[PDB]
Amino acid sequence: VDKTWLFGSYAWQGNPKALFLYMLVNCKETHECWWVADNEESMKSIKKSTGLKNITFTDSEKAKELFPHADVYVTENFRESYPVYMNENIKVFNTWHGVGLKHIELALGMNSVLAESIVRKYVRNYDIYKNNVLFLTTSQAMEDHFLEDMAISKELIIRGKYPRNAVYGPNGIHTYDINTLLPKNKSQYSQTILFCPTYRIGAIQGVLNSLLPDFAKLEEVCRHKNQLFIVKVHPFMKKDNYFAEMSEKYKDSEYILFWNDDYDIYEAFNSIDLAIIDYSSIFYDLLDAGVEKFIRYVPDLDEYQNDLELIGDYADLTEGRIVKSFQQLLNCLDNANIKIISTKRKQYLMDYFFGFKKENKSMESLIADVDNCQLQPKSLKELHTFDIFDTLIRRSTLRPFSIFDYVRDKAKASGIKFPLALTENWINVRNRAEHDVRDIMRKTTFERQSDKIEITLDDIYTRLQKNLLLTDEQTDFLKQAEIEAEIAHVEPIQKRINYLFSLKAKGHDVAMASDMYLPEDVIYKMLDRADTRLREIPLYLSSTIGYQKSTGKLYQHIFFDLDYQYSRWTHYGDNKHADGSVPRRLGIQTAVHDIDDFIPFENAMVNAMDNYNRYPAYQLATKMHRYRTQLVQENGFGNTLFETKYYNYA
Amino acid sequence: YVGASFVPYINWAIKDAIKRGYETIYFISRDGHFLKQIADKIIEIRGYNVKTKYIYGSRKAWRLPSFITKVDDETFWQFGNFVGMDSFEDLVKASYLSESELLSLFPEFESLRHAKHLRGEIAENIRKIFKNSPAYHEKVLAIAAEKRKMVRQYIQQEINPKEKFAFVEFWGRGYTQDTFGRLLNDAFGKEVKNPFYYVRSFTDDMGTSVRHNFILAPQNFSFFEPIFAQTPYDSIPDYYEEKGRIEPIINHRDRSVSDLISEGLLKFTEDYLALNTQDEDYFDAALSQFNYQYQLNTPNDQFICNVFSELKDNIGVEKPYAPALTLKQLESITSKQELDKLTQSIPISLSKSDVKVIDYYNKIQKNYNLPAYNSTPMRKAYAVNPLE
Amino acid sequence: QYVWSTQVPFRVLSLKQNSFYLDVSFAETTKRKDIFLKELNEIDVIAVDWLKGGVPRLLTEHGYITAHKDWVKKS
Ligand SMILES: [Zn+2]
Repeated sequence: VDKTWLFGSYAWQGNPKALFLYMLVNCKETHECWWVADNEESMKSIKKSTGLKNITFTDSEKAKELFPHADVYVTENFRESYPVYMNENIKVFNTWHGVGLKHIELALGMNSVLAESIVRKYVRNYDIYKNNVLFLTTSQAMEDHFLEDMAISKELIIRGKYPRNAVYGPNGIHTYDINTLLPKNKSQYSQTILFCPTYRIGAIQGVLNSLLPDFAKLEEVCRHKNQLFIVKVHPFMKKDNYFAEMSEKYKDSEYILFWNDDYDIYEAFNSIDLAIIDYSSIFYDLLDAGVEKFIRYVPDLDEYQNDLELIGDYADLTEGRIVKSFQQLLNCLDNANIKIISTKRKQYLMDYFFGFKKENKSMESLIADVDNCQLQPKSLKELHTFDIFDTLIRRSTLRPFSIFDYVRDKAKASGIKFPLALTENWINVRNRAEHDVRDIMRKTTFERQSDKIEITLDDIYTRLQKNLLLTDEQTDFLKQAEIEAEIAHVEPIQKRINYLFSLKAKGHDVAMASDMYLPEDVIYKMLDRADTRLREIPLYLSSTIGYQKSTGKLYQHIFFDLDYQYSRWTHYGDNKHADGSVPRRLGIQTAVHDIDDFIPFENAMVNAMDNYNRYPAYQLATKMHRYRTQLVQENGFGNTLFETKYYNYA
Repeated sequence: YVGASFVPYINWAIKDAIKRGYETIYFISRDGHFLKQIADKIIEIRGYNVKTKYIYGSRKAWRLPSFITKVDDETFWQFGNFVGMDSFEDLVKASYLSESELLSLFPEFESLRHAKHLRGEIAENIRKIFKNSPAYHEKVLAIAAEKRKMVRQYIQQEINPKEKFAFVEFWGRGYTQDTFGRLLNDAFGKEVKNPFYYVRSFTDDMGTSVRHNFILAPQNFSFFEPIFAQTPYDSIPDYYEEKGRIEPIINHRDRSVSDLISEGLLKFTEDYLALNTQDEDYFDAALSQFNYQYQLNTPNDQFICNVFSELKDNIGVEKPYAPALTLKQLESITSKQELDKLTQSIPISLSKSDVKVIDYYNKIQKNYNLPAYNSTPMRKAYAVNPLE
Repeated sequence: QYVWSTQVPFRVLSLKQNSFYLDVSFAETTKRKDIFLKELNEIDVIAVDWLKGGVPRLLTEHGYITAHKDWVKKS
């Protein structure tokens, strides 16, 4: 053998499985084909059900042997993880899991319920996606749609047929005998009907209950007509207890069969005489498998089409007699001869969706287009985002509350009379007001019709002024004092700034992502006072955007705002959660360092002071911290020398 | 305890209202009984120039009529009327329609009988389908315009609009105030500024609703609802008319608890306005900060355990707020829902329960996914033994 | 017992099989399990980040590694 192909997916299904079987049969001499399951039990199940021996599992020593020098990796999805030992030049043949007219992948955007998973996938594996994925397209319309919705290379497209819709034909491949699953042989029914409902938005009754409320009358009708009614629901619909109830009720039913999902229904497409479909892509699959009788059981047409935004018109790009009521569905099943799709109509739909099928395509043609493909990759840039406070810059008094102390110390001395509660208790007053505004934002997402929950300095001081009945003079004095103090206490963390600029000089993209309420111009003034160069670096400030790193939303906003083209994303920060856990959940490499902090003597010194003496104590404690920092991690002194010097000093 | 909780706040509010120029302060039903008693005592002693009046009302008596030209989308939100449904009766009641009047609109709803719990995504879909029906909107609007007659007349007869007035509550989101401001505008036919005094509220000023907050911190004061539920009559369900005059429906309760509570509160008002303070506003702020932080984070306190948590609260029958727990009661739970049914404060209830009960709760919590108990049993401090 | 330099970057040899950590804490949850620094391989150290307690961590393009002299060695 010369070439090596592995096939992977989360289940024994799809074009991966179809092509795997077809190659182990009709390509035993030119290719060595293996199927990598996700775990051991999956391999055991496949081997027990099929008897094949070319089945391994992920991270197996056989897999660690095959992946490093394989030739193709076939998949039905943009996998969430790829083997770290996968060869550099492998060809990821992504034979998608269906065609249709619904948006997918990057097109789902930041509002999608699946945003975090998409961001994780792409941040992790963008290099692979862009330089090693050969995406299978079936028509020019579908090719354009997929290229719009995904980040695939137009040069690596593969045009052809869906292996799962053309391999299990009458004389084709079958891993199981269909008659072993049916109460009677297929020939002993007048007609085989396949019910393929999708999962809906939401309804009081389960999808199956809304679509099939009375299974008893359905069985009566199907017995009258000697029809085999095969119920195949979306996996999410099976969680309903009504599904299990009606499944166990009709376990031995001769005319109602709840399809067992351990068997690939695609293998049985050639045995389906009628298909009751709604909004599932499988319809098109059926159309590609030769099925010609269709019933569109779409009672909730105006709750799905009016809701979702599609690329085309459902009624125009689908087929089947329209039906919107259970009673009319039964009337049709009893007294109706559903006619085959008109030749012109089938030509229309088949062009639109599987046009490239007319180019004399074949399985071997697909394998040839794959093998003869050439990877011409491009080296991609990396992304390096940086937290600001206590990462790129720090405070000359270390602790944030020192600032407030400073501000308080100015108020009481300005000559402007303030309320005692405000002066003496400024720390608690202001910090608790900030947290109050934050809770207000979090609790007013409906009233504001927005999920952004970040506050601004103006919000904090508005709360304070409107509920402490303060004059504009007092409020402006305090706010400007805080701003000027934050600016005047800035110090650079020079090593990380210089590392950021070395990265930028290497050609990488760098940016700043900070959670802070201060306005953007104040942040830029602080940065400029730390290092002027920093004024030229992109900035993602939460106050400006409304999303935060703590919730991970600011990272999603960065991903969808930039023309994300990076092979790696690294974020440098001090927060074990905002700058660590959360970004890691989004597939981002994190470098989380420790924040500056006092030790027992310095802390006790600061905690022992009242209002008059707390700020100079912050100054002296921070000088002690700077001294021990310099001694240990600048001068490189030993333990005894450092301890002697620090004692003698402090 | 209750004096520190209530009297400093009402002193702050009265002084702030005198400062803002308010001539009249209205105290709203239930929460305003004890608070108006306190305010009257403060005004008597300090000789302040400000009138106090009492107004009967509630969320139930004010929400439906407030739908002047539209049904609030909040009705279909996470904190709307369809939140907390447990049975079909709950759904029909939260719908404002009759059972048959409801099933006429939504025959699909006929399948909702005996639901066990009408919460979760089921309730989400229910709220959606309610929001999607214009017929429902217009029928609710008709019912609201009919029930609004008596409420408008009550407002017109009880509230002098030509004055500079304010309202004094204790805690809330601020949505009740918004509906009441809509009713005010409809009753006086103009943009009527209604300011509410709270201890705290979450929402900002919206429209004519103004909100003056005592404490500016993210604390939740629903904690003190048990006390106000000792007011000697139920929440006002609606109004009625007699002698050509509008009156609130008042179904009374026993007066013992509220009698003693008012005794204590007025003793505290006298003893609190008698303190030699250098700055009274700052002592208000300081005693309030300390007292709230104490009562909100001290579940093993003697008196928060033996008195407060024992107060009956319908929330719906007269059951304690956070009673002690027995071993078999915990043997009967498997979720946090079943335990919330037993108490409104797991920490306080556990601090009152036997050591074996606490140990059993610890044994079962990690699995049943119950909150972690991070307190110790309550130790009495004074009258530490039975005095009999 | 700690290998580090004030002058970054600098090359280090992995004496033993060294793991990568995405947090100076070296907590189990932050340890990468997809890849490690192979024994007898060299790697550039681009930063030295110190815990609050005064312990250095050597940052590489793949994450943090230890500075303990039994596990890394200046080239
Ligand atoms: Zn930071």
